[PDB]
Amino acid sequence: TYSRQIKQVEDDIQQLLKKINELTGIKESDTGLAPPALWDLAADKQTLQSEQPLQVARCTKIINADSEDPKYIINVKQFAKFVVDLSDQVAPTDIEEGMRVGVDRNKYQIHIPLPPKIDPTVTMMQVEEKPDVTYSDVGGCKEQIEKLREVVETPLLHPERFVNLGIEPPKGVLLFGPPGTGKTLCARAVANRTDACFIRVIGSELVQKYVGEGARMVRELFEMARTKKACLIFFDEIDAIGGARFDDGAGGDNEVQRTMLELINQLDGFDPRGNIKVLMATNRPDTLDPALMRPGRLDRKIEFSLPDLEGRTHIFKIHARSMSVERDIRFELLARLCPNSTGAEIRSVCTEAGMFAIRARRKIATEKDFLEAVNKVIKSYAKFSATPRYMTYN
Amino acid sequence: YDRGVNTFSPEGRLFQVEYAIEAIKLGSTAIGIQTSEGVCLAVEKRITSPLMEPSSIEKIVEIDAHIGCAMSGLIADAKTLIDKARVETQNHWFTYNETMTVESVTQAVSNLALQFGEEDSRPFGVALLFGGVDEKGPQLFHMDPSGTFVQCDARAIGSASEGAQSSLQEVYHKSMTLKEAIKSSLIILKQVMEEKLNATNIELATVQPGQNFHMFTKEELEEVIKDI
Amino acid sequence: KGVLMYGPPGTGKTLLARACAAQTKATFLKLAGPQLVQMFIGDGAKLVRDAFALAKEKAPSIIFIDELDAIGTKRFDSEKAGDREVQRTMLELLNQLDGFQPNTQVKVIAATNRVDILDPALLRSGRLDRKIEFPMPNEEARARIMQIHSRKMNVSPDVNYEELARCTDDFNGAQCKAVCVEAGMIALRRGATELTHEDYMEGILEVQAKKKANLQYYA
Amino acid sequence: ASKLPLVTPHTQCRLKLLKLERIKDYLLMEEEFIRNQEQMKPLEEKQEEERSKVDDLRGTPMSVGTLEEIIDDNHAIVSTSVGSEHYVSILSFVDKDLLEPGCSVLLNHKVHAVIGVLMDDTDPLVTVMKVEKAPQETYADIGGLDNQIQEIKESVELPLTHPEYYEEMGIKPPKGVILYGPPGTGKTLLAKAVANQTSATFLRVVGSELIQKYLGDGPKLVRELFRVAEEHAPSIVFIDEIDAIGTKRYDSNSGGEREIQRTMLELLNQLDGFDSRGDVKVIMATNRIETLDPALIRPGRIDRKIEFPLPDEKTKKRIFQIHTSRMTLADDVTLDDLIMAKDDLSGADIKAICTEAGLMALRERRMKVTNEDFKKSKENVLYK
Ligand SMILES: Nc1ncnc2c1ncn2[C@@H]1O[C@H](COP(=O)(O)OP(=O)(O)OP(=O)(O)O)[C@@H](O)[C@H]1O
Ligand SMILES: Nc1ncnc2c1ncn2[C@@H]1O[C@H](COP(=O)(O)OP(=O)(O)OP(=O)(O)O)[C@@H](O)[C@H]1O
Ligand SMILES: Nc1ncnc2c1ncn2[C@@H]1O[C@H](COP(=O)(O)OP(=O)(O)O)[C@@H](O)[C@H]1O
Ligand SMILES: [Mg+2]
Ligand SMILES: [Mg+2]
Ligand SMILES: [Mg+2]
Repeated sequence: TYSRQIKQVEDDIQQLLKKINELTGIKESDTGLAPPALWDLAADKQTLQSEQPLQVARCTKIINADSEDPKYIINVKQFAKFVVDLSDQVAPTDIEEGMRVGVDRNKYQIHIPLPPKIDPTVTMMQVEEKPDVTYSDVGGCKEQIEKLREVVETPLLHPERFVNLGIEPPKGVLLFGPPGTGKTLCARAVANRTDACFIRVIGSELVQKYVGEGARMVRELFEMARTKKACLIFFDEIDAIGGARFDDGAGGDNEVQRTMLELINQLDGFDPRGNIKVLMATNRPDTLDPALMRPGRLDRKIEFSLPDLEGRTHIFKIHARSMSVERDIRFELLARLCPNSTGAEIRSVCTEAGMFAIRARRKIATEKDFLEAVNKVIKSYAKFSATPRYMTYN
Repeated sequence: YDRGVNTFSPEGRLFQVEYAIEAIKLGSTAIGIQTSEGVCLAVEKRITSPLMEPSSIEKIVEIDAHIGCAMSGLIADAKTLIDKARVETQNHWFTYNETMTVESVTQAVSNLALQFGEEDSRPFGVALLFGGVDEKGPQLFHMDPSGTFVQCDARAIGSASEGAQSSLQEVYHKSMTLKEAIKSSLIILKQVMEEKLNATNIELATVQPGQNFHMFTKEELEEVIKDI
Repeated sequence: KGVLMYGPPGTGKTLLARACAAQTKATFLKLAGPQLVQMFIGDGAKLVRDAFALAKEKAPSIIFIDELDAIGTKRFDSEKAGDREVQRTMLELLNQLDGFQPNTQVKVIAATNRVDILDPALLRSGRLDRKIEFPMPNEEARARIMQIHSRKMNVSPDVNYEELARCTDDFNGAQCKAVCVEAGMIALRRGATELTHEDYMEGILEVQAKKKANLQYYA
Repeated sequence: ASKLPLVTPHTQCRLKLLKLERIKDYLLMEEEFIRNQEQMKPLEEKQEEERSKVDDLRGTPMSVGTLEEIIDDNHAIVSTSVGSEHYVSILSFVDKDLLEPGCSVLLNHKVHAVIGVLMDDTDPLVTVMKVEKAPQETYADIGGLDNQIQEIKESVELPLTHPEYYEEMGIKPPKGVILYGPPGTGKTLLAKAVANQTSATFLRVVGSELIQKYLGDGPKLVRELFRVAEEHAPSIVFIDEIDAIGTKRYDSNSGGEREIQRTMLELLNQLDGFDSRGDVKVIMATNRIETLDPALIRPGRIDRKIEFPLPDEKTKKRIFQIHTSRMTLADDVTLDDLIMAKDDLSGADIKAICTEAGLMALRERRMKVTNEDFKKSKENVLYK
């Protein structure tokens, strides 16, 4: 009824928002700064207080000390090296050698110790964040879930049942099978359930251009790993990071093997990782090096194969629990139609079988819609199917 | 990457015969029951087309008037072995003027079952149930693509084999009768089958101590269907 | 001058080094394999002469090397490609180890698993003197090693390490150690306190890590 | 700026009137609320007084820096352009949220303290691999296929335009789409009509140019590529001719196939990684479908497999009609003799014959295209 009367009384106050919010001050869209209404702590005091008494305190690196006296030996980025001193504010206790310290530009004396270098590409592969994958969602391989989970979390959640019994729990475990079987998807439930540092590693990210370059990245990874008390290190697709040593004639695949040898050394030998648990997963395990496959590094050895019948029916009940369907279908018929089949294929059949109901104008799929999925996904894509030379893992 | 056909598993067993264990799982399901009254036997057809003639396919085929068989897995390979069994019975009768016993049939096929190689080629993708009535009354056997065989009382073989065995152990006992055994089988068949049960989806054959091996047809069959 | 241990990697090669580290009260020094590998050139070389110079200072001192194959790869001639920089450091390892101006102050303990990788120039006679292999434990040592690792557990006297080492052929100290821990977990699964023989028997089954496929149709 | 997200009556109602009237009174409250602050606290201008107080803090030689760590109490280690890094402190006008390792910041000339942060001048490659405009005409340009076009809209366009259908179904769209067939069968041509149709940020990359001469530069290029694809929007990543990573070996690659392998491994991660993927679609196309790794082709990585057959002859005449639509055809010709000339001609062949025939007319300055133009034209195009 009041067509313009709602529109302009709308519009003059939608504008009058901005017409006084410019008179507040949010404006002068910047080049990298902050809101003018926020910074006013450093306004009259820290502008000459966090600035004018404050130094630059250029950071350095300690070489070593000497006896009887401080007479410290400093080192900087490019320039020369000095004999330097502490400040009074610090003890000479935590002034150990090979340490970064904040140092004045004039007297060249030590102010505060610093943490060492972390190499932030290693920092990036800390995940910081958990996925949503439930152990309810990897149903069908519950014995593998149990046999893994009894290794992964049970000392971390209960470090007393192993101690008072008097056994040290294992540290290493690989997971392997054909692709799409639930290896990576299974790892996501661990990264879900967990709490500590979950540092993921994909081996092809270690492929470097320089020599020894990934090998130091390994070292740093174990440095910040040894900083944390308990830490879980994830290894995905480790066939890139190493099969074995086979060298003959011109040195082929030399560079990868040395990093693999560093990975051996960081795993076993001379006061090791302690409370750092590892977890590999491959596709084809047959390529892998035997000393890598030595226990003490890769103790638990979990297989992932296809489910028998009931795990498959359970996977039907996993992906199929949340879709509009005919009420009176049965899945055991479909599992009979899927002998050699992964749960990814089961999910793909679920998602295609919905699309059949999406084809004309149906809301819920039927049994024969599922049958329309079966021949296409199973039997029409049967030229590809990707599995059988991975069943033998070649 | 290509191994030989006579290669043992790292587990010890094989690869390809073990693959034939996988291959027979795709076949149509089959149920035979040995009752002291006599052995009943049933199988589905896995009907495909309306334009398909249904009776052209079957899995019941007999060897003798007291011996029939049930097949699964692959099909076209089996009839060779069927011919070998029939030939064997005719040799045994030819030289002994008596019927070869069902077990002695079963070992005779089972010796043939693993003979392939690279002299003189591949194993066989079938699964076999052996019905007969010897002098020891009703007999029912089950053999293997490995050639390993056994006597069973009620064996379910095919795609729904393991699920029907669980539903079968709970209902079978030693003191069954044939009339309840037939309907008892056809209930589980109607469960495990895809299409709606009629007189064309399935077919039966029984062997009795009294009469011969008899094969049912769609005239005496649907009474069990309406009286399931 | 120069001892070398080689064999299967589960034979225990680190274990001797950390044993003797507890034994001698001398300057123990250890090395990683690819530790002498740098992005820039000559830094591993200087890194070598810093180590032998420091061990030159410490006149009672032995040096350990783990995984020599990372650097000790046999040389090759090839155009167009082929690394050199590792073989530089390998050469100062050869000479700076031995040759011009020798010394008798340091002893070299080296560990590897594979021998054919190695340039024979480090396998001459006197750069590496005593080359010893580590065979697999025969049977009695297999009883002895799980007897070693079976120490800190509640063990009921249901154990026969002679039976265990006879039903466990072809194992190493890592695997025989692993049967001990896995039996140490199976009994925690059944909640028992002491140990029985079948706990070991099943731990063997896990250490062997067989593929289950429905085999009951034999014999 | 994001003051009220509610519009739901959408009529002439006293609801939508009272909305604004409420927010009218609130915005007048903000106006006369701030109006008293300068009325009884002039004391400054506050529009440039505190602002040039900040600009009187920060010096004009603003050195450009780069982060490498963060300590929360407004000081950190910051790297110089020379490399000799410091341990300066951070200001209060730095709006401490846009601070990630490796970012460019603003430093003092004197004490090098963290003055401000710097917006990053995009990336040369993002624009290079980023497709700007729609290439060409719509799906009506193609003709003849009419089935898999429904497949492509099904997996791609319909998820975009109608996100109601998957939700009433209880389902998510299929992930990976692949295209394969004989060469010249319109494989790229369909993707052009997709790039016409979509509004999403579109990326296109040949499978040939993945390979590098540096070790790991391929997989690094992959990781930053999927970084670029994820960081933008509902994006469409297209790959053409992915077989070329497996077919041809080049001597620029220092590594052999055992670097190509690692490249395909890192890509294989980026299809099916455990990380939260987001709204990125993957369209692939090649002609040698049998050659590559089937592990990339598993469901979970690719859901839809789309073959392109050779054209049938009644579709051929349609393709002739398309490639002869706007041209001054002299009526001397018969297209049906042109259909059965080759039994297995492609859609590239028809357009090649048509365009080359136009070249023959422009040899003779003509405007219409005669029969002998096609006669010698197919001699030029086919037989050599
Ligand atoms: N047991 C299962 N239940 C439900 N879904 C499964 C299961 N196993 C696999 N999937 C499906 O497979 C897809 C891929 O899983 P995952 O990435 O773990 O495969 P994988 O075994 O790691 O092989 P790859 O390393 O090649 O990915 C997931 O999207 C998931 O939907
Ligand atoms: N069905 C068709 N209708 C109209 N034009 C077509 C058709 N098929 C191919 N063409 C013409 O052929 C040209 C080549 O198309 P496109 O490059 O997409 O085929 P392709 O199979 O991707 O080729 P390639 O195999 O070389 O990648 C297109 O520009 C198009 O005009
Ligand atoms: N008595 C023993 N004999 C052999 N091996 C043992 C013995 N006791 C323990 N071990 C195992 O030997 C391992 C030593 O590691 P090692 O085999 O030296 O690694 P590598 O030889 O690959 O460098 C230890 O992890 C330990 O579990
Ligand atoms: Mg995976
Ligand atoms: Mg060692
Ligand atoms: Mg093309």
